[PDB]
Amino acid sequence: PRLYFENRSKFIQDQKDKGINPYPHKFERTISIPEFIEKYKDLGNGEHLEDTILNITGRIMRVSASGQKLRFFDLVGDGEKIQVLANYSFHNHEKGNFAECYDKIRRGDIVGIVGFPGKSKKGELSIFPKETILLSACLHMLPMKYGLKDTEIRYRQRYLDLLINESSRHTFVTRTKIINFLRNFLNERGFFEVETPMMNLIAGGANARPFITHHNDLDLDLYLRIATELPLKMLIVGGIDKVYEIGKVFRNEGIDNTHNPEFTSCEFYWAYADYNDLIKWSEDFFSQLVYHLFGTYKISYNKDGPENQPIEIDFTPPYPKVSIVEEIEKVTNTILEQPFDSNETIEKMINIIKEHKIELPNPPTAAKLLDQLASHFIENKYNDKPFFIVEHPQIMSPLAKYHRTKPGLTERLEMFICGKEVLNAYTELNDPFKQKECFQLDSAFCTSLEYGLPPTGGLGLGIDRITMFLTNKNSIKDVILFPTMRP
Amino acid sequence: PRLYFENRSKFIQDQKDKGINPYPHKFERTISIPEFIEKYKDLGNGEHLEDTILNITGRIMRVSASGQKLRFFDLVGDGEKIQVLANYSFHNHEKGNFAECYDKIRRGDIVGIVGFPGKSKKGELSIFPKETILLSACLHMLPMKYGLKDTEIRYRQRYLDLLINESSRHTFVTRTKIINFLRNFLNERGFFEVETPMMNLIAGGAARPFITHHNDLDLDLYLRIATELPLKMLIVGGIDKVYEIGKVFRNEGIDNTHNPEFTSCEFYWAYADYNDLIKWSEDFFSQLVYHLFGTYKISYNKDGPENQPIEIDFTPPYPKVSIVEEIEKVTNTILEQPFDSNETIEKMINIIKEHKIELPNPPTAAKLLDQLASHFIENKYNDKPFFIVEHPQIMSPLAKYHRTKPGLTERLEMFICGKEVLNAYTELNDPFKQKECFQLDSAFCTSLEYGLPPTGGLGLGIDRITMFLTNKNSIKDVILFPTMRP
Ligand SMILES: NCCCC[C@H](N)C(=O)NS(=O)(=O)OC[C@H]1O[C@@H](n2cnc3c(N)ncnc32)[C@H](O)[C@@H]1O
Ligand SMILES: NCCCC[C@H](N)C(=O)NS(=O)(=O)OC[C@H]1O[C@@H](n2cnc3c(N)ncnc32)[C@H](O)[C@@H]1O
Repeated sequence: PRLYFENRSKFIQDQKDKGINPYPHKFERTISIPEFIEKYKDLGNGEHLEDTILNITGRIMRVSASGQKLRFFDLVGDGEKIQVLANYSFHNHEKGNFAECYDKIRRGDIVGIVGFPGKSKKGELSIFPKETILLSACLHMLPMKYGLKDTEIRYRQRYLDLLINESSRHTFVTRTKIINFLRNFLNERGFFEVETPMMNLIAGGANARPFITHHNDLDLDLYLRIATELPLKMLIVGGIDKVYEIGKVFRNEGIDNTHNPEFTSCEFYWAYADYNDLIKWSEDFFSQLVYHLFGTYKISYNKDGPENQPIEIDFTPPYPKVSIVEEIEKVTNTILEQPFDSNETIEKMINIIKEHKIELPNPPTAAKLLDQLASHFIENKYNDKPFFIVEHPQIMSPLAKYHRTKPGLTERLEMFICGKEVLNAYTELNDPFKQKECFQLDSAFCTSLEYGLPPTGGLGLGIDRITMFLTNKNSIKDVILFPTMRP
Repeated sequence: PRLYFENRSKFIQDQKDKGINPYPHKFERTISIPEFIEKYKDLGNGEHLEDTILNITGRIMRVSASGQKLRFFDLVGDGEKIQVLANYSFHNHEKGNFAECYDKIRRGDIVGIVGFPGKSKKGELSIFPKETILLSACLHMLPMKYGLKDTEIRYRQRYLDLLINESSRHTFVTRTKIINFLRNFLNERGFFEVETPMMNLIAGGAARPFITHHNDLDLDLYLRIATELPLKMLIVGGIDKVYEIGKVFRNEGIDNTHNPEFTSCEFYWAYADYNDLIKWSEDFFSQLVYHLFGTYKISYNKDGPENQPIEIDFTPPYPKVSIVEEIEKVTNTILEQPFDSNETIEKMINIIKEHKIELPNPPTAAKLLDQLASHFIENKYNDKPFFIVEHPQIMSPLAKYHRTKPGLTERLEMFICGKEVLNAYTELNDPFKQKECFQLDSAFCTSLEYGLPPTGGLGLGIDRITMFLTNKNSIKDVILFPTMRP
């Protein structure tokens, strides 16, 4: 109970009162636990290297019952494990009673050890101490091997999740491996990474309620970025022809499984590229990244929870392209004539929505009805492959350049994986006269457009959702180390 | 005037009325201007390769036609330039009048060229067009180099600065190279990059905060002032070498080593102490400078490019100066502990008054000690970087107590020309000794109660390091879009 904490705390003072330092300043270890496993895993059973003295550190995770002369522990570090085998005959009795010194050790204690490497008779690789020193004590009782499935402890105290549940470490290692692979993928193709402001006087290139915060001395209100699209395109104007940013953005809406207040986005802008360049980019990149992580283009994913049978997602390129308006017009068996915000085709969409018992949009704007219609009739089209929804109407894509053969449409693409969007890209609108809100946009961006934005293609990736799919998670809370929670 | 803009706009609409697209969608180029220069730079003077046909794009930066059949242009991309030599005799009259088509071009227009490589008789590397298309017009007059030394246009329209001042490009390339070098340097050493949250409930981990309201939780959050706390929690969780490079926020005054957001890199290194962190700083700064410059000694105009430069040598080791001992030596006073006693407080206020230092208005001991070091120590060395070390425990509430000198901590701070670029220490890991767990929050404190190994942490100021390494004396010159008033 809380008695355990009280008792370990008082134990700590007792050691201080005997002039022992239960938190020493520095311990020079010679080798990591992984390095140890690598160098000594091929020893023979019962074999010892009793003249090779090592200093090693780790956390005690298992304490097995005292024999008269032998003590056994599990020691872990960097997500790996060796055994401690403390034998009375090898103990340097000059530095204290064997029994009392190893009786102090508790599960969760961090120790440093002076000893030699060797194996059990049974063959277990272990370090044989001569001396072990407490280095930092764990004052509470740690959960047991499978005792930590309570989500709240894993998110409000992720150090425990990282210590107990083997998988979580792999999940965040895989997250970093993905961001590394993305950085080096853009870097090898001549792209140039930059940092643009988190605070501005306007929210950027999407639609979302912002976070407001007050700069005091300047007595102004600033808004957290909802995207990076605008300053990065300005940098394209400045002749940084391949540019990207990997960092946080903020959107002040509701938490769910695919949506967190702050999330990690990566945007890139690519001068003289277009829609088709970006299609191939996405095919290239997801296929290579999956193959880089798994040795295959096929992975398995628990779309409907770990309680249910998973599905196979195949990242083999090319992926399918589905035209949003045409495909809605084909599934619904109706025809939507432009303008899409006609009174008549707005009412046609609203009748599709009422007839299929689909919820209707808070304001029934054409863009929001088309969005809802795609959400119900397309976005779960393919669940065994990523696919692209393409050629969105101009009324849904205020910064996408107009389609070069299909009037009213844009050269835009979104990629979906199990029906959740991971990717948003288009041929960038670069005619300042056609960006008709220059008469969530600001004059600095629009003015920059008048200096000549070359024909460019831009892409934005949801890093969190991609990580979810590649680490078999159903909630964004499992790929963010410190998800934000209600108290 | 603005008349130039109005006329360029009319020109655009007139091309559109004549069925010409002045913003085509896609131009498929064969080669970049850098690749062009690298590939044809050793052609002979006056030589041509008119049977190898290239597509290339760029920004037209010079438009000095001369002759009614020869037109000369400057073309830049990716920071490099070639000449465009448009000769009537190579023009494809089938795609439009030569003169008519080339009269349209203006300084700033982005264009695509179909042509062949060669050198002029003078030897100027050039693309020779058969066809030139407008891809995106520059509707404004571009300023020339002289025109852009106004600080405000460089900060308010950095695309201009990046187009006109080739200094600027180099600066920002250098900042990215610095961050690359740092990421690679940590990764090679076993370090694990993570992201920890930008908004927290606690004000921060190390100044006033930015407040903001989270709507879906009816809550107020604070932008992080440092990454120290969650990263130490990752050490508790067994990520024994961890780091983060991102923005932190400080709601304070704008001065040219101080911006509301700036880029920090903090790492935590389990089983390392103060000494490991000194050695790390020496290795990193020496190797980084050598990586960028092929030497350890750099020039830097501390007072601007108008005054004389000074030399900084980064060859290791750097000097270590112990703060209180040094203040005591210069002031010829003895500040004995506790440093917040009335007695020593008035010694320090007497020194401030006697030397006419401004007094820190909440005159705490920590503030005073800080003001004293800033006045007597912090610009001791300006020819070499140096460390101020062993700060009093009262200035360092998360630094582990000095293992031999009572009342001090195992902390270090590195200064270059008297501005601090990193702050590091042996970490305080005894929960009982962090005497607020009864700036900090309960989450961090409890996590200390689960066992923080002996650890050493370090924080770097990325912007300031870049300032010194790109010869700037203002932070706004190393930040692409510094915040200004409208
Ligand atoms: N120039 C073309 C588009 C540029 C990027 C543009 N700013 C944009 O599309 N942003 S976006 O639609 O928000 O897409 C960002 C991606 O990030 C992900 N995303 C978006 N909102 C969230 C939220 N709320 N949580 C998590 N992930 C999110 C998802 O993958 C999106 O496709
Ligand atoms: N456990 C060790 C401490 C970790 C780092 C500690 N959190 C810290 O010192 N944070 S910091 O004070 O913000 O310092 C980080 C560095 O950032 C730089 N810095 C600090 N404030 C600013 C401001 N405002 N602008 C620019 N650069 C700044 C300076 O180089 C500092 O040494």
